[PDB]
Amino acid sequence: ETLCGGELVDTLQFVCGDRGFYFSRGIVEECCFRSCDLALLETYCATP
Amino acid sequence: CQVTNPSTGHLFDLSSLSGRAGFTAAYSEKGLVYMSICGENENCPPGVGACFGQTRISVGKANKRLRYVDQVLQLVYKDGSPCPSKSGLSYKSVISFVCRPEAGPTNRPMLISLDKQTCTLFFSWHTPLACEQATECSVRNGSSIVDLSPLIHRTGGYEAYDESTNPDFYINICQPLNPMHAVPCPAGAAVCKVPIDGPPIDIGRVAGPPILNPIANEIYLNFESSTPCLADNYTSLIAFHCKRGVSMGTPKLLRTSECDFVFEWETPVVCPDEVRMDGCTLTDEQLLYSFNLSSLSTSTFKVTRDSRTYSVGVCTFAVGPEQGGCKDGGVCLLSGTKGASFGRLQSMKLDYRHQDEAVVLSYVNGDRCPPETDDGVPCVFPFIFNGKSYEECIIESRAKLWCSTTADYDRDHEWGFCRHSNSYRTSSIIFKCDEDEDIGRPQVFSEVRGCDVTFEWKTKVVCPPK
Ligand SMILES: *[C@@H]1O[C@H](CO)[C@@H](O[C@@H]2O[C@H](CO)[C@@H](O[C@@H]3O[C@H](CO)[C@@H](O)[C@H](O)[C@@H]3O)[C@H](O)[C@H]2NC(C)=O)[C@H](O)[C@H]1NC(C)=O
Ligand SMILES: *[C@@H]1O[C@H](CO)[C@@H](O)[C@H](O)[C@H]1NC(C)=O
Ligand SMILES: *[C@@H]1O[C@H](CO)[C@@H](O)[C@H](O)[C@H]1NC(C)=O
Repeated sequence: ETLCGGELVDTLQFVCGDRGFYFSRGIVEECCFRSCDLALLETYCATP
Repeated sequence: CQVTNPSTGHLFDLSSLSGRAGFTAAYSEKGLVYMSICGENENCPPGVGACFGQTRISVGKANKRLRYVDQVLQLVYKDGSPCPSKSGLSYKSVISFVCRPEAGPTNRPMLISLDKQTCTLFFSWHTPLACEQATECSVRNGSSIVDLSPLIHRTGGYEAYDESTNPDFYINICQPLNPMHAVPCPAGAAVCKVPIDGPPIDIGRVAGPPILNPIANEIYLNFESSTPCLADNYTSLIAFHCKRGVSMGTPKLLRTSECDFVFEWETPVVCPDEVRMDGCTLTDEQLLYSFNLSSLSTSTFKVTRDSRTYSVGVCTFAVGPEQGGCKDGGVCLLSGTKGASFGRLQSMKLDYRHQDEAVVLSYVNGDRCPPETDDGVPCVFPFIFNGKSYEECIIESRAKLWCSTTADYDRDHEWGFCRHSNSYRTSSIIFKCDEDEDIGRPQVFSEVRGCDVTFEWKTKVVCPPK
């Protein structure tokens, strides 16, 4: 169950929001090349 | 699209929101949740009631499944697009409808919080459409009726003291708790417990109107539960005292009984209307004689500075029975449409300044002081937005409650997040001597944040040692 393209980008700001997010392996490798959870997604949210 | 309370048989109609065009819930900074109620949204794919931004990522299919859950009307959008987490798991949204008798702009679907694991979106919508009973908030102490209506938090809630910023409890003492950000206190809850490890738990839901103690004249207010204790239903009780002063008080915790919760609130609203000692006069033993301010108690005055048209009445209500915008208010900041009190006439105090040889009159406990942004720049009311004028912090296309810092947002796009003050408006009049001013006129001396206004009144009355 892959999470690629703009469908990864829209999900990033849904979790991170005003905190912001990065892309640094990388997040595209962890969630698009494979499958991740939303916890392995909020690890890429920029520090509040 | 219709739910009934099994106990009362009260009909709930939410069909006034069944627009297929729907409404836009706000997340992040420019995030858009195109959503609808009872029907499918138009921006989202067919069948989908709510979705995401550039891509049409569903967070649940549209249905009529409406539930009554402890004063709340829940709507469940199930079977959306698959979510990351694990195999088989899809997105879902629980859109709740909480009772709110006070109509206004904040009557929109907000995103309170989200659970990552279960892929469930918590939604809260506060409308008078979801209200069964009235706003029972007043009790009778003899012939005079005591009300708790000013103490209603209408933007969020009261943060509780760290008994033994990181909070512990959230409290709302008549209407259900208002939806905050990132803190998922179950919609409809009155008292909320937030532990360090674990989600918020419902330790309070509004039961009935306040009860009265016959002996030492205390007022109590009960808040039951919908979730069980660790020895059986939870419960929370709030006790009230009479503490006269500038502060309106805040619900503090005193006893943590294993299945109960005791909150002690010291507030001047749980005090009777005390009739003044010597009518409308001043007496200090330093001079020993009295100043008769009853000569000024004749009528209304209109002191104005920078568009702000105040109304001052020494020993008399600011605005009379005609306009009557600011009830109890001794000073009232007029707008012609709203009005805001700067101190209840009943709370009047007279003191003698020995430095300037002046007489100080002060009212207290008016309206809630104006909100500011987190940076420190005060908000500006009223402001235009898309073609509408606004009176308080709103929530359009933004997560937390925001205001404008200009007269117009559409024109200047200047804004910040609101942080509300837990203090109420005060007003004072420093009477200064002048011999030729038989019946003088007060003037604005100092306006501080709109949270305090001091007037300088020059009269003949506050003089004679001749
Ligand atoms: C402090 O000042 C006030 C106001 O001057 C004193 O009360 C006032 O006493 C006078 C007595 O001359 C009242 O005037 C009377 O009014 C009636 C109409 O109701 C009229 O028929 C009489 O001819 C007379 O003029 C006045 O109404 C009253 N104040 C008000 C406005 O109600 C007060 O006595 C003084 N404080 C002390 C030392 O007690
Ligand atoms: C109720 O009224 C009496 C009047 O004697 C007063 O003493 C008491 O403080 C009042 N109780 C409260 C706090 O409501
Ligand atoms: C608490 O008890 C009442 C009946 O007294 C019940 O209706 C309610 O569901 C209970 N709360 C829980 C544990 O769900």
